[PDB]
Amino acid sequence: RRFYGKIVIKGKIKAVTGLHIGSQANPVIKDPHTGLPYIPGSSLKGRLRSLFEILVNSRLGEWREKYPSLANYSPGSCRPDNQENCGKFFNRKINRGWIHVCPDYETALACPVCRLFGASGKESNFPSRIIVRDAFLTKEWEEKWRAGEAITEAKIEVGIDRVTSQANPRTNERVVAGAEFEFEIIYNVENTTHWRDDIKNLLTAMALLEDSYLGGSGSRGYGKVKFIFDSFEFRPLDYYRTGKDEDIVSIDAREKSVSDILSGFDSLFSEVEGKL
Amino acid sequence: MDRRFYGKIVIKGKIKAVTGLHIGSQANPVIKDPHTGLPYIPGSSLKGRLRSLFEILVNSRLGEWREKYPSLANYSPGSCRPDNQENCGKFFNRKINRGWIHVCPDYETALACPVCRLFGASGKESNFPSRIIVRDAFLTKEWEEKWRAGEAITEAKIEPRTNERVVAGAEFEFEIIYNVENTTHWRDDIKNLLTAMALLEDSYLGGSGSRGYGKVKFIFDSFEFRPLDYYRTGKDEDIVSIDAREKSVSDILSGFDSLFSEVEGKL
Amino acid sequence: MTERTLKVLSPLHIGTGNELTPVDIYPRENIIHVLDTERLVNDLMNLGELNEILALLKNPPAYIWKGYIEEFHLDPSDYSIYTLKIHGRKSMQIKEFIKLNGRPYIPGSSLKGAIRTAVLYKALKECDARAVMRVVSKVNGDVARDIGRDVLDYYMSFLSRKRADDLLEAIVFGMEPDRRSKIRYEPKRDPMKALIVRDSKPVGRKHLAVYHVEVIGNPQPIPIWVEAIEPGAATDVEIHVDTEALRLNADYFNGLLWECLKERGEPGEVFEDFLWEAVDEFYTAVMKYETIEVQKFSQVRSFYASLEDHSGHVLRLGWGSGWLAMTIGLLLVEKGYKWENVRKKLGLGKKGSGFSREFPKTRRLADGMPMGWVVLE
Amino acid sequence: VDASRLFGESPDVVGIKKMLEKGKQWEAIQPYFDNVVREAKNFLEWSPNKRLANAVTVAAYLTSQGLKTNQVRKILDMARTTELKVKRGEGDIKDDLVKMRYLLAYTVGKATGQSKYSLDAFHRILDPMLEVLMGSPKKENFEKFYDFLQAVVAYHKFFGGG
RNA sequence: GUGGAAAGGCGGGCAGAGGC
RNA sequence: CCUCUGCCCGCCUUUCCAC
Ligand SMILES: [Zn+2]
Ligand SMILES: [Zn+2]
Repeated sequence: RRFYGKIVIKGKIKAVTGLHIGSQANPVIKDPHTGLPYIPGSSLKGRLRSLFEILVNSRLGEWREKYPSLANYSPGSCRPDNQENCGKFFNRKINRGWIHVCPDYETALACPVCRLFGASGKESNFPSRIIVRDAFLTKEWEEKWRAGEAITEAKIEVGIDRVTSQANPRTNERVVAGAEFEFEIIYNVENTTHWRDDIKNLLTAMALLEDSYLGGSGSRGYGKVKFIFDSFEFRPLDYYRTGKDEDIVSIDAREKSVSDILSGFDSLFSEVEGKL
Repeated sequence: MDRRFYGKIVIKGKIKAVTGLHIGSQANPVIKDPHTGLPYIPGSSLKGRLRSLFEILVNSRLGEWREKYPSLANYSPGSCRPDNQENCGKFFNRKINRGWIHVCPDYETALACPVCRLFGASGKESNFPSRIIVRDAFLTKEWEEKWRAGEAITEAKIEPRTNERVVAGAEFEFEIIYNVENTTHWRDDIKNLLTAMALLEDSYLGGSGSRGYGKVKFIFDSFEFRPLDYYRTGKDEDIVSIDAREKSVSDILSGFDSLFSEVEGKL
Repeated sequence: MTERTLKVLSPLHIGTGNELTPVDIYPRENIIHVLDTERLVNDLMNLGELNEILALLKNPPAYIWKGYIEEFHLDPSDYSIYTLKIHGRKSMQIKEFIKLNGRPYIPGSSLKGAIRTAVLYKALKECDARAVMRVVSKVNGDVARDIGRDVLDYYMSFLSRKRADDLLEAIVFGMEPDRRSKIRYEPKRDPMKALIVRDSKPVGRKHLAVYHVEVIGNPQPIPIWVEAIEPGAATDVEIHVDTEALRLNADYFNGLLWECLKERGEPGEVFEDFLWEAVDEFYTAVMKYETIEVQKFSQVRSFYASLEDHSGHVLRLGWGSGWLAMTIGLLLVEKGYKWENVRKKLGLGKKGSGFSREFPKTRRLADGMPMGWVVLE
Repeated sequence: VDASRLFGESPDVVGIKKMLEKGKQWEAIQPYFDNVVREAKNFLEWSPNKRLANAVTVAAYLTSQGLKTNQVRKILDMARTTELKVKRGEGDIKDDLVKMRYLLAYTVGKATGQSKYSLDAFHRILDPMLEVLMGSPKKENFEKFYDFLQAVVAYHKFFGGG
């Protein structure tokens, strides 16, 4: 479907405070062979999609011209009226929770949200344009697990009656703070008009996650994840056709998500703008 | 129904352990980072004692605030230890195992509770998410260097038993983030938050405390607003309300809306 | 009130369970010095070994093991206290004071445990006709406290590490539901969980000195070396009662102390006023009791007659406060034979039993001053 | 029972707990290992479970004696801070090993009275190994003591100490 | 011309109460 | 170093298939 190229973003997710992404004495999820923790791709994609739908919901007025089909929603959840595709923004009842998923391919081509994360509706659906891989540990932290150090902790938290001061403690496992991860996000350039927007929106939602939390408790301190990029390479359609290493590389080993979202958006991606 | 976003008021600063500081775990060790072996105040343990003191503040004032914050027509000041109901006319209406806590049972009751809109509610069916997030606060940079060079960061205090305590004078870094989800009531939620911190400077933090293990004292460095425009553009164009030599008993004091005139300028 | 400052009227030793071995000390003058072994040992390497690890473990004839640094080196000390007495032939173990950064402070757990003894004394004075109605609720053992007849006259025969005060703290502070015994303590039921005392500001190096505590009561007196805050040092401490924590617990407190507060008025309002009237009635009563015994040293009585006409609240702390000042047993003097069989039951003298001087024989006073007096106001 | 049930590796780890909770039987059976450990001046001369087997005999040689914990901890809570600086922090802990041997010399010079042969049981066995850390790295040849560090601590609680 | 497309294991919870 | 506490409450699949 008009495939042009794939933009790959590789960076290190870093846990400044102890990450906890559970399973159901409260385990963080683990590889069933190595036993080392990991961050899923369902759990990182959907935390970016979540924080960004709350972002668009506040801006259903300013964005009606840059994004068409955003004038059909009024900001809110369609939870009060148990009908899907009413006039609100959060309009698909998945099971009990209401999520913005656009109803139709020709509207989801014009939403800022459903164009990047995709949508499902009768009479076809829009496949996502990103692939959020699972974020395993880096090899420096395998080789601290090989070295015999800890890699998860067991934290004990208590709830307290405020009048009697009676304590009833519970324990959460969480990954040790400091653990470096390794992510990869593979955008799919299906249109060449909106590829800058979908990358600026993917970096907007990554900047929300650096002041929100990823996974677990977070309001009590479990998030505080930090994104550290390495390199963004755009793979052209001809590169696959031949397998010759002939692809643009935007190199930024030490940059934030706010130092790359607008500081270098046109200064680093200028060579990606050229080749389309 | 209708969760929005406008920005994130970020309160940074530095906690001063004026007296020795003991937040234990399981010869009675204070929790430390497993990686660096150094103590810290958890955000779980700081958000609780900020909520322990504020609910008791609201517990004594349930009559004269039900016109400013409605849905306090549900509550009469008390508890539910006398009779096992999860929800009656009493303020402490959460079983929470053997000790009761105040949690409104729904989104829209907690949307007008001044407590559960700030620290966050929980409920069967609909539930309300928290608006402050409290990171775990570690040691500062200059007390790393005192650990690098052999200055004591801990001490054993024989009480016949030993309560270990983080040695007094030590400082920790604490970051508090408030989520502006509705522009009409952000002023109260910043005032109700600093109200909860003024109570902590008179109460204690962790451990016994009635034997003097508390006297925690905040030292502010920066308020920052961070509007929605900041997330879209990486430029540092956000409001920086410096209060660097101010005290929590002076920011919330008259001197508040002089500090918070520039948050108005974005709305 | 907040920041209720104190002063110090006698030597005051808050122990930390640590002594200074003579390898830590070398007194060049009448002043003494605390050498830094970690820095001095690592500073005496440049001139060179395994000899330091052999000699310090050997502990030969102390003097030469600290004066051997004088050869081609000098001046490695930490705190440099003063001796303030006619002693120190090293042969001593200076007990050290509790310090947070090498700086002496008063711990708040030690000033609360002195108020708790004063408050426990006031509760057993006023509360046997009312002490049964406290244990009438969910205890069922007040009939034994009624048939004996003022729960003290039963507790002398009830007993007839050490958990001797287990029932008496469970009657005056915290009635539990049930146990394998009759009743037990519940920390959740206590008015003293509303009493907040905090660690004081640090005192200072200038007010700290070594002392020479002589034990009197035997024909051969023994000396103990110790360091203590000199009399005349004044620091500031803040004590307050959180009245909001009493209003929430008006139905949950079950003890004789709570039945001393409902008779002075509102029980969540007079607890701070009851608190100091308990202080100046335990500690003035132990102040007058020590004017009976004259076995000390003369000048000791001239200290006790001068403790009067002194404004503020007078109380004991520390290490030299004897068995009379740490214990209910000031009130257990008037029993006599009801406590005489029990004091041998508990035991006392060792190396059988002390007959006529069972409890009060030892007096630990520093330089002719009865040590451990701190006056709040 | 004297040098009959007790053998090299794991014969009497479970049966000697009742005998230590005796006087003349442990005064001669445990004296041979406390001399062989003195003859074990090379610390990493045991890659098998010989250390953990000798840890029971040394803790039985420390069972009938005192071994107060407040003198134990500071020597061994300094042994962790050396290890905490191994984790990409430092590579030369030469200046602290002189202070490490000084704390054991300060310990045997302070505990006077009925605790002489207790702390001299402590002073006997470790000084063959406390010379080894000076001319040796940390990534090997220290960590094997750090296992035998707590090996003697734990069984000493198991035979009835503390 | 892919047993596919869309789908945050999370919301709330002071390791504390007395113990010199 | 002693005395009570040592996980609760939920959703547990929803929706799309052009005769
Ligand atoms: Zn959409
Ligand atoms: Zn509420």
